[PDB]
Amino acid sequence: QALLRILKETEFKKIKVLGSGAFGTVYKGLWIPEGEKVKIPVAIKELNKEILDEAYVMASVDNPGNPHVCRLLGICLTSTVQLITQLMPFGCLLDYVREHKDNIGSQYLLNWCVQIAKGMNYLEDRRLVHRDLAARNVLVKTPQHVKITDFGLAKLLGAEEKEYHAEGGKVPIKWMALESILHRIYTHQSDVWSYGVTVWELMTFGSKPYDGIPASEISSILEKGERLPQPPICTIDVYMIMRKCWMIDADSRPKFRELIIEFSKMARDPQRYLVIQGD
Amino acid sequence: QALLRILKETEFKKIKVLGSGAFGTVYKGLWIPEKIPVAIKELRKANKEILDEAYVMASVDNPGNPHVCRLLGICLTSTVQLITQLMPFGCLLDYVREHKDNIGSQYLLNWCVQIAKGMNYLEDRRLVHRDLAARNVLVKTPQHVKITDFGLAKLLGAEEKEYHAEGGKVPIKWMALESILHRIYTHQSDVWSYGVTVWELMTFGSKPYDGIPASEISSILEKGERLPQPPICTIDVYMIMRKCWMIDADSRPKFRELIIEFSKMARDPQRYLVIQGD
Ligand SMILES: *CCC(=O)Nc1cc(Nc2ncc(C(=O)OC(C)C)c(-c3cn(C)c4ccccc34)n2)c(OC)cc1N(C)CCN(C)C
Ligand SMILES: *CCC(=O)Nc1cc(Nc2ncc(C(=O)OC(C)C)c(-c3cn(C)c4ccccc34)n2)c(OC)cc1N(C)CCN(C)C
Repeated sequence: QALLRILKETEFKKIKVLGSGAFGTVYKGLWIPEGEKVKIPVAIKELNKEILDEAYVMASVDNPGNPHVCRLLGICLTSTVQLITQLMPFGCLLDYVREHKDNIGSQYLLNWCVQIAKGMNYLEDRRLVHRDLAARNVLVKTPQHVKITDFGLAKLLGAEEKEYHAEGGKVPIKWMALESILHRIYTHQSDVWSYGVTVWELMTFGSKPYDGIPASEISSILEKGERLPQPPICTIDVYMIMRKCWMIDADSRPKFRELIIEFSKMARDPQRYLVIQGD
Repeated sequence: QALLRILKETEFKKIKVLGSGAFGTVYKGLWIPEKIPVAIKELRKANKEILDEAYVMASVDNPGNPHVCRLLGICLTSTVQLITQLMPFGCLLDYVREHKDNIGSQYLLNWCVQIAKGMNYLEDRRLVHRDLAARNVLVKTPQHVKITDFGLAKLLGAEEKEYHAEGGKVPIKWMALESILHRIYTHQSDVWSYGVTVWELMTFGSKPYDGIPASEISSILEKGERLPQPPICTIDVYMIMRKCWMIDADSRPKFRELIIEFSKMARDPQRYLVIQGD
């Protein structure tokens, strides 16, 4: 059962903004849980029922949870409902690879790939479809430990549902499976597609997929059989997995469970699968 | 609207290097169509950026403004070269260092008017410079200065109000707080930079936050510390700069207000700037 802890607005403080958009504002804050004497660094999101949906989804997958998925800590009931979450202090992986591009060994890159798969596999075990997997939404607790984040679009599938039919826009395209782009169908297999783009982002140390290409042409370009180029550091074995994730046939794409295994093999001998200058 | 002139590379030669770095190399040059002194930028991703810089310079060329360096055209060769007008006296950052002791307040405040006039034209043209600084203001005559270096400039779409960066590299000590924290950029973020630039002119070319590393500036600013009042500045002048450095972007002066204010001060230079020898 989904069980949301309600926090009092006197329990926690916003220290500073981390990011903002029309998705709302995310602050770093500190939280003293009532009846404890310690400060907990936390992230706080505020802007309406979308936020409650988000909270519900996060709490549905809380038990028994996974170390590679961000946990909801609770919610607060002000004018606007606020999401209180764990804080990943090193920021998103997108920005981390761009900033430390020249220090990132092959061990770390394949390690992140495994964790992301581990996290998404758990989500799938819990019948959750994320719908917004990307490197911007993989956050760094420590360089050695990353976590999937941003459940704003995430959906839970019922017992006899295999897909989710979406209604409307507000979806990032260059990360979307073709059948999501054309039919607004989303499944575990569509999240696999996104996982491919994500690994791509990591392997290019944070290049913008389909750069310069307008979003209006992507379904066209993908239908014609164009995909993201092989990253320089990637042996052909690595780039093959990515390519599998972008197959037209959803069921032909790898399953997160396989991805865990495959990347675990590679991470067990990283210099054999990625060629990075300085390893 | 925007037009790009392509010029015959064989019509000119690089006479000497004016300066260079990781941004590429600028030379003095001479264009002989069929003699015009010119300045020439080339480099060693980077190739796309120099075309972006050309596009942006071309996008604001008509009608242009006297206080904005115009793109004359591009040359093709192995790599794209940007041909600009040449400012024969160099950047203002240097000029106020090398003439510390012989600058009428009339000149100093005039330059602040012209800088603002150029920035306001850019703003009308929906361009955010992103790199305003004393180094990026060049002197054509003592009476004529121009904004330069569109290496980072960005245009806004008809219903965009801000530009969101990909991080990269940026001059932190000239940047608005919302640019350091959230890497947002607006005309009002340029107003911050203008503040710092005027600061550098008033201090005859001092290094802003000289000594502090760049990693610690956003803290100083968050706390509410700013650059010190310069010796030659009355309080009216310093108040102007300080308004540029306000946390609330929409509470900074607009370039149109800076033109008005500094023109007023220019009409009576000694009242606003105390300079020994005037
Ligand atoms: C890529 C930008 C980024 O993520 N930047 C960033 C992020 C964070 N930490 C953090 N920790 C948790 C959460 C989270 O799960 O928030 C829930 C929704 C309340 C977030 C976060 C989630 N979303 C959707 C965000 C959007 C924008 C910004 C953050 C989030 N973020 C920190 O913690 C210190 C810093 C940080 N930095 C410093 C900004 C850019 N650097 C990467 C350079
Ligand atoms: C402070 C450095 C400086 O600007 N020095 C300098 C500048 C110039 N003239 C000049 N004229 C035009 C341009 C220009 O618009 O170049 C475009 C991008 C092609 C430039 C110039 C532009 N950038 C970005 C530069 C970077 C470094 C150097 C110059 C530019 N510069 C001249 O022409 C006389 C001389 C000059 N001096 C010789 C260098 C130092 N003295 C001022 C002390």
